[PDB]
Amino acid sequence: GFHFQQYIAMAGRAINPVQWTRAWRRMEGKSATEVYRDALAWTNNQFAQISRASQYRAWWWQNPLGMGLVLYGTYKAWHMIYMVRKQKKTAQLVAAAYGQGGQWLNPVPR
Amino acid sequence: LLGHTTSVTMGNSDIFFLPKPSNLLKIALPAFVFMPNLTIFTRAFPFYAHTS
Amino acid sequence: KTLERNVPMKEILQPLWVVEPPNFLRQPVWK
Amino acid sequence: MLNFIPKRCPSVSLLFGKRPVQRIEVGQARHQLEIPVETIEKIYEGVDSRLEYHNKDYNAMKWKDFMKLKLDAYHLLEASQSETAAKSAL
Ligand SMILES: CCCCCCCCCCCCCCCCCC(=O)OC[C@H](COP(=O)([O-])OCC(O)COP(=O)([O-])OC[C@@H](COC(=O)CCCCCCCCCCCCCCCCC)OC(=O)CCCCCCCCCCCCCCCCC)OC(=O)CCCCCCCCCCCCCCCCC
Repeated sequence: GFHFQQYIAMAGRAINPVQWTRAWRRMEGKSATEVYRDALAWTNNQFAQISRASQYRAWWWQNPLGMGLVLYGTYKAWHMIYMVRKQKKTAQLVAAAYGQGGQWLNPVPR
Repeated sequence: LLGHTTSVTMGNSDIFFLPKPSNLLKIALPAFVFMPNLTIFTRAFPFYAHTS
Repeated sequence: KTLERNVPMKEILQPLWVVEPPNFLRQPVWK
Repeated sequence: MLNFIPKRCPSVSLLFGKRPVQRIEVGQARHQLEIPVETIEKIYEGVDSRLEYHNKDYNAMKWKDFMKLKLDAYHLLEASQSETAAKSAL
C-alpha cells in the first residue's frame, strides 16, 4: 500500500464541483473505452509500483506483518465507516417498523 | 388486493465478482470431490460404494 | 541542440501488467 | 540463453555501432572476447520488432534463427564434453 494521502486528495477533488465542469470539458472527444483503459492503467501502475518497490524499499509503516497490516487496516476502516453506518440505519429502521429484534422473531404460533 | 399482495416481487442484489490474482500464488491448493466417479467401475458401484 | 521538452516518465519506464493475471497456457477458460 | 536482444537505439544501448567491435566477458573467470559488429548485426535481421520485453528494451528473434543459434551452441558444448570430437570443423 501507498499514497493514501493522494487518494484522499483525489476524493476531495472529485467531490469538488468545479472539477465536475473541468471533467465535462475534458470529456470532449473521448470514448468510454479510453476512460476505462486509463482507469485500469492507473490501478495497474499503483499495483506495479508496489510489486517493484517492495523488493528494496520500506515504508514508515513497515512491520513484521508487512503490507498485510495496512490492507487489514484499509478493510477495517471501510467496514467501520460504511458497513457499520448501514447497520445503524438498518437497526433504526427495524426498531421503527417491528421493534428491536423484529427481524429475528419466531413465526406466529399455530 | 387479497390475491395480489404476494405478486409484488423484488429482485435479489448479490454480485458474483471477485478478482482472482494468481500471480500472488505459486502453490496448488486442495480441492473437494463432490460426486463419485460413475464413469469408471459403473457396474460395481452399488457393491463397492460402502468401502474405503 | 538543447532539450526543452518536458519528458514524462511513461516514455521511459513501462509498468508491468499485474491487474489481470497471466495465462501461461495461452488458451481461454472455456477452451 | 534467452531470446532477449537489446535494442540498438541509443536510448537503450548507448554507443552500439560507434565502433566496429563488441566485447564481452565470458564465464566465472570473465575471459575477454571480441566480436565483429557485422557478425552481431546479422542478428537484427531475424529480430522481430512486434515483440518487446523488459521495459520495452529487448526485442525477440524469430524462433527459427534463435533455435539454430541454440543448436550451434549445444553442438559445440557436447563436442567439448566428448572426447572423440573432430579436431576441426571442416
Ligand atoms: C483516531 C485513530 C483511530 C481512527 C479510527 C479507528 C480506525 C481503526 C482502523 C485503523 C486503520 C488505519 C488505516 C491503515 C491504512 C494505512 C493508513 C496510512 O498508513 O496512511 C495514513 C496517512 C499517511 O499517508 P501516507 O500515504 O503514508 O503518506 C504520508 C505523507 O507523505 C506524510 O509523510 P510524514 O513523514 O510527514 O508523516 C507520515 C505519517 C506519520 O504517521 C505516524 O507515524 C504517526 C505519528 C505519531 C506516532 C503515534 C501515533 C498515534 C498517536 C498520535 C496520533 C494520534 C492519531 C492516531 C493516528 C493513527 C495512525 C498512526 O503521517 C501521518 O499519517 C499523520 C497521522 C497523524 C495525524 C494527526 C492528526 C491529529 C488530529 C486528531 C487529533 C489528535 C488525535 C486524537 C486522539 C486519537 C486517538 C485514537 O495519514 C493521514 O491521515 C494523511 C493525512 C492527510 C492530511 C489530512 C488533513 C489533516 C487531518 C488529520 C487526520 C488525518 C486522518 C487520520 C485520522 C486519525 C486522527 C483522528
